[PDB]
Amino acid sequence: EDSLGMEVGYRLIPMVDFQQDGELLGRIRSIRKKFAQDMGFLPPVVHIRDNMDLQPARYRILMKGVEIGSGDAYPGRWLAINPGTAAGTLPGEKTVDPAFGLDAIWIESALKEQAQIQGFTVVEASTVVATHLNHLIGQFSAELFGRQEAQQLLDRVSQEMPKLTEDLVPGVVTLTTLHKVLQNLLAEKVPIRDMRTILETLAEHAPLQSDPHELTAVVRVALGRAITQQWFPGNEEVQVIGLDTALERLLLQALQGGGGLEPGLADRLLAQTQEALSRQEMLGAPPVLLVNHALRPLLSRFLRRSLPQLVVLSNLELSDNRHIRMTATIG
Amino acid sequence: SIDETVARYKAQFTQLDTMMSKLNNTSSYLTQQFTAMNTSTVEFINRWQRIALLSQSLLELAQRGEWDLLLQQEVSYLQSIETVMEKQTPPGITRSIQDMVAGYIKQTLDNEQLLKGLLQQRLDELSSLIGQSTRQKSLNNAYG
Repeated sequence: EDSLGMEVGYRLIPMVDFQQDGELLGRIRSIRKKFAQDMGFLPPVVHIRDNMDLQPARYRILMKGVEIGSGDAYPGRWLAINPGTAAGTLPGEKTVDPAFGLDAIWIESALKEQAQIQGFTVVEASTVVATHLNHLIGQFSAELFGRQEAQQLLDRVSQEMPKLTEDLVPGVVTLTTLHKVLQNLLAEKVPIRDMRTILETLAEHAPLQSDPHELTAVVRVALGRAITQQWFPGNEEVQVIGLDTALERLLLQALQGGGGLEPGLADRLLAQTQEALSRQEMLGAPPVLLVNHALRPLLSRFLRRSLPQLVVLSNLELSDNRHIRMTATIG
Repeated sequence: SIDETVARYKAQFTQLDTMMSKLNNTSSYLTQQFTAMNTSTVEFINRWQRIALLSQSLLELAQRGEWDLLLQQEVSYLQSIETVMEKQTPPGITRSIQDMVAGYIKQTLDNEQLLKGLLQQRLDELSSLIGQSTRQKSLNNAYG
């Protein structure tokens, strides 16, 4: 079916109609526009379709026909989101915010200012659906970047810098290999904007390496200035989570065939990591875990499977001029 | 401007934590000078009364939440203790004036034990405020 689709009930029709309100269409266009300039690729168009059989205020979001999210939206009302610090309760339909799962209440338009004073974040109905749609796009950035968009991006960059793309595909790397490398970049929220450095460093390591996972690692170090500034913008103190030195050598030994740890120690590794995100949060520091380069792909695939908000960077990617301090420890 | 207010929370956290460390440097100096007490006579009561009064000022500012003014009075409170360090006890100490000062020195100790207890709970509150403000920043970026 369609790559990105959204079905809506009849009460949401005005929100998706150029003949009247249509606040969603402008927001969806802005979502796809900023997503193309931030992450470096244009996401598929969103096919919006009315469904009078659906509930009046219900909407659905589908990816290749599979439902990836539902929810409600009431155009005349506001959603009062409780981030954990709000006080009291407000009359309305109690629900859950679609982005973070927090407790929320759909309040009448006459309670917006009272909600704000009580500590709620009040969000309009069209933004609730747009934010939910924008949230899922970022969550499935790697999936929405299929092989078609890989060829589409290649031809787009083959006209800007023809000398780099001509000698590359399919000579040193095939279209399948370049696609898998770019998928690994979007899978960890690193943008593929700088196609020069990606393809330049690909041509230097392709004749010696044909493994997509290995080529991805080299590319991330080539993109180290962008990866550093993405989570540590400016020139101040870099505050990262680290591994206990005893744990780092235990993990290096397990990969080197010296002996792995008990499966129960893995459960503590997940728990201690989640506690490290909370301790890092209390300090106002980014939720990034700095590990040895040999351990980065393993812990990235392992921790982010349960805690996707975690960012795993290698020591070879951070700029050598920054002042690094380990503010939290796992182990 | 959540990013600007978090910076203020971090700056006040380190300033209050530095004061809570210098609070222990003066807690050892006052406890030892307290046990050492168990015309120039007038300018000896005032040197120990200015310490007991400034420690009262810090405790009142801590109870009333005037943390910015509490950090301005820390300087004068530290200058006043060094004035007692430079000038020793006069030779003419009566049993009545020595034990009257011993009540003023004991007043600053009980004022610092409550001040440190309040200076600590502000650090505990600032850590919550920084954590809540960064979680609130994630909400504003998603819906903004």
